[PDB]
Amino acid sequence: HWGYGKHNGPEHWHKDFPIAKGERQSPVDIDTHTAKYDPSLKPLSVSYDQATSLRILNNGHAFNVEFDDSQDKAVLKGGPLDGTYRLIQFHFHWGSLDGQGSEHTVDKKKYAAELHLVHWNTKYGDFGKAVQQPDGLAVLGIFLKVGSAKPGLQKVVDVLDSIKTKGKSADFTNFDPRGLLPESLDYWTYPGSLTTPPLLECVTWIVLKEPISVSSEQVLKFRKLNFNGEGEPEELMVDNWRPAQPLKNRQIKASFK
Ligand SMILES: [Zn+2]
Repeated sequence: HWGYGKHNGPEHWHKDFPIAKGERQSPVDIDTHTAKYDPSLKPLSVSYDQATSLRILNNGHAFNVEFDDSQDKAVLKGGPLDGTYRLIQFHFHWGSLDGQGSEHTVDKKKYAAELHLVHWNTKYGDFGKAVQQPDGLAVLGIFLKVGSAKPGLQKVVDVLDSIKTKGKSADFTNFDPRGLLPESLDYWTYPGSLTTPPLLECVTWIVLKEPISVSSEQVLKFRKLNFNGEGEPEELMVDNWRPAQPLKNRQIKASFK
């Protein structure tokens, strides 16, 4: 099945998911001189105070933190969105070395990792129907550079040991996603897709201009995870990012001058 190896990585994905070569694929590079400020954009509203995290899981590709979405407890609205989107899970993409790991880039600059908070449009009722609509999902992407440690990331780092291999999960309650945001909520936005198969075109991306910093010690622990299952030959979970795709007919908008 797909993955990030030589034989089943991103340049093979199109054979099983032809949308890989579609018109609205992600990630892309953000060319800051071709992006345009849009005064019509509103400030993002992140309301995560009643978030209820439930579990963390290694899915062989990656680790996801899952949240209860059976109600409007942790939502995103405003920004370029119409309506309310509920938080369902977050996960990261990272590299084997600090000079790579992000999926988006800025002026071709790569960051060490990138966090994706995934949300779906509650007009559609459940996540499964959201992924059949052009405005079904919203993903908030945050870059990570290596520097100072991020206190709010430490509880995640500390449970990784227990979901080392594919299929392992651990109870992960009362984690507050607010500890992962940067100081500013200025952003870029563009219509795209999920970045792992099935690659569905259902996403309004909101990529925050300010990165968060993590320590070298924190990122190191993500690289000790495994793509394989328990009792199989060890393959470290590193470089699980997809290379930038063609912008094609799309415009990137910025919320800031
Ligand atoms: Zn992602």
